[PDB]
Amino acid sequence: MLAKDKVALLIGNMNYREHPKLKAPLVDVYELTNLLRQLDFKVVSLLDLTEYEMRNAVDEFLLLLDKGVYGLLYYAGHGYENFGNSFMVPVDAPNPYRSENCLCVQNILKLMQEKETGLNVFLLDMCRKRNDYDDTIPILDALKVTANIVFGYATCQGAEAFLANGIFMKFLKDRLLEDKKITVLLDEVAEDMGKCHLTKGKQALEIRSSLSEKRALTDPIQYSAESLVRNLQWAKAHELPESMCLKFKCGVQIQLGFAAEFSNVMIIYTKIVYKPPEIIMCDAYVTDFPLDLDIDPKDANKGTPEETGSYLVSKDLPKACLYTRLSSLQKLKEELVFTVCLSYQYEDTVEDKQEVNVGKPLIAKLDM
Amino acid sequence: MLAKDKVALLIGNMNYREHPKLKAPLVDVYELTNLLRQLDFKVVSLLDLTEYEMRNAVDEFLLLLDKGVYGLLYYAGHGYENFGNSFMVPVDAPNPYRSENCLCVQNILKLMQEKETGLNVFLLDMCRKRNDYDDTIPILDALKVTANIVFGYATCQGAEAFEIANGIFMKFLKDRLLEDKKITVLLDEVAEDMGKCHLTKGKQALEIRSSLSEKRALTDPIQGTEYSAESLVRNLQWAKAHELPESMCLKFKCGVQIQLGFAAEFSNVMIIYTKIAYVTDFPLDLDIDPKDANKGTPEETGSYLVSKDLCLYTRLSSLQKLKEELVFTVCLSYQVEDKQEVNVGKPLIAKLDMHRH
Ligand SMILES: FC(F)(F)c1nccc(N[C@H]2CC[C@@H](Nc3ccnc(C(F)(F)F)n3)CC2)n1
Repeated sequence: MLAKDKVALLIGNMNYREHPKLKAPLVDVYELTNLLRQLDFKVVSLLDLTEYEMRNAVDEFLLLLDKGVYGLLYYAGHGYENFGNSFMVPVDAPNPYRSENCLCVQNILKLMQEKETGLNVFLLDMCRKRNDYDDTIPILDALKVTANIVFGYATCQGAEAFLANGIFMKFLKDRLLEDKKITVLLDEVAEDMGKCHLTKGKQALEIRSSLSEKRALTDPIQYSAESLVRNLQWAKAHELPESMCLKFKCGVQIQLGFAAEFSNVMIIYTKIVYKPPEIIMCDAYVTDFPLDLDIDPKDANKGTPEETGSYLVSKDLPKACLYTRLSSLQKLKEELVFTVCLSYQYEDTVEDKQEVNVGKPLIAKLDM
Repeated sequence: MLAKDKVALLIGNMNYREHPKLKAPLVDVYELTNLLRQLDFKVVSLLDLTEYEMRNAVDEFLLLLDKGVYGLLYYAGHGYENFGNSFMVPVDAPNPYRSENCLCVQNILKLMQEKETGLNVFLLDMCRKRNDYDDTIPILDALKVTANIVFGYATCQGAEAFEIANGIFMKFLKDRLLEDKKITVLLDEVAEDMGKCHLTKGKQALEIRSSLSEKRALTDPIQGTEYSAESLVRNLQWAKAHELPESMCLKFKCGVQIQLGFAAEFSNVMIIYTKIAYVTDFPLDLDIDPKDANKGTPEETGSYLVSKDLCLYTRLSSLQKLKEELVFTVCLSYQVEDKQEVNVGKPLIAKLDMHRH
């Protein structure tokens, strides 16, 4: 079979303000992004989205899916299942949450079908228990027999989905690259989960499929004018700032470098590249970040990138630096302008600062 | 993989009292029964059941299940799907009907999991639209994670499972059911067959819902004899399920000799045939309309069976309502009128006394 394009939206919610925090979405969204990139998928990987951001990511994602396009949606975070319907809980959801606060996966499904997609895959890596607080039970004028929808739930209905992978991604990542029909592939991952001593009687993956064709994530991509609008927009979506050298008044030169962690998460690192022998104590640190980004000023300027909450370990980046993680690039509405500070001793410590403008990095370039 | 046993309950509802009548269940239940028998399944195939009869049949099927047993439910008839749950509408359901009139499939599955079954297959050949008269919101008891459940729906959710001869689902299922493939994989190839065929592509699509985590197939061999006070009950109940009356010869005072024969069509359906003479005075619970009895051909009784497979033929299709022994009269008119009463016990599913539940 042929695919017009292969596009994926991966959402990983961990830092909830009113609900317990999660760990697995960080490793699983990162690892799934890499495997999907290997399968020639254009992937958008988003961490910690509010209801507003989640709705805008799903809506803009639909305004990319076209006739014959293979679309994949992966969600990892707090979730619930009420009367057949699945809901994904945003990080800003109140306590308790109701369906108006969350996104119904069945609503996403029907809107994808109105784009005539060639394959719709939904991987829901979440708990499927009932939400006692949901007064409404939505009845959709459900279905359109497109015979191309595959759902892979991490667990069964009324059960739980338990720097390490979650149970679903642990088994899924070992086979995702195989050249088999996605239903056959998901069924083999279920057999793998079954063989695991840990899952027996607790977690089992459930597959709901109406796929009537041999369609796989390994299908080659077949070009249209409308495809070039999403191809150009996707090229602009992951541009990273170039590493810049900053020369200070005292002779100290600093390298300021950038790494992509997710489509909305960036690592900023500072390194002292030249130090005049006359200077003994020398520290460089970043401050004055846009308030939109809501960066914790203490989870900045860490000796290792793990301390910032990053997936990337010390040996994954240029080494012997100071790391700062900006995990909310979707909230940036202006240009990324901040201050680089230099403190140095030769009795009084000496300070000097330089302002740096690095434009709108990664998903911020997509003016939303 | 190995199975303790392979047990199937097939229900085909067509003669609805207050709803449109159906046609396909007769041919589809008959042919699915024969396929599952080739795979060594103990099959109980029943047609036209009331709410009371379907609950009784489900309790009789559940007594045939034990730990590691492959259980299969196939239903063809009127059905509906509300709030994630599938309901099977019995032939005596009123118009309109509610959940308390029907049998919920998930309730049956929950009972099968209490039996520690090794495989649970549900092949639901019915429409999946909402019943707008059922205001009932499921409780519901969150099912155990047994990782051995396979649903095979004839259509997608909110769509109709219209019929055209076999029904669409059984037509595609018949070509594949005998293969040594994992049931989820086998069902998935059937879905591809329906999508490949020109006159079904776009109009009807199979839906497969599955949590099976082991390579279990309807072709798996059955393990050796289990020696317990539970296997002795289960087998001595199955040995009485399909007993057919022995062919008898009746001699009359005028010298005439008539052969009385019997044939099984379903677990609750038996044809009676007389060769040189008409049969009458059947038990009232059987509801045998004399206008349908004593036909020159079995096709005139409404039987699946034709002249070639087997005189005067009488179709007894409600054997599950037989609460006492089957006593009837063989009348003989000649040129004047003589009669002889015949007792043939409780044939087929009648010997199981399902009314016990
Ligand atoms: F969530 C949020 F950050 F708040 C947010 N706010 C506003 C929009 C928005 N859009 C999301 C992320 C960007 C995506 N843009 C493209 C473009 C081309 N091809 C692809 C694909 F990779 F999917 F094929 N994606 C579309 C979905 N997200």
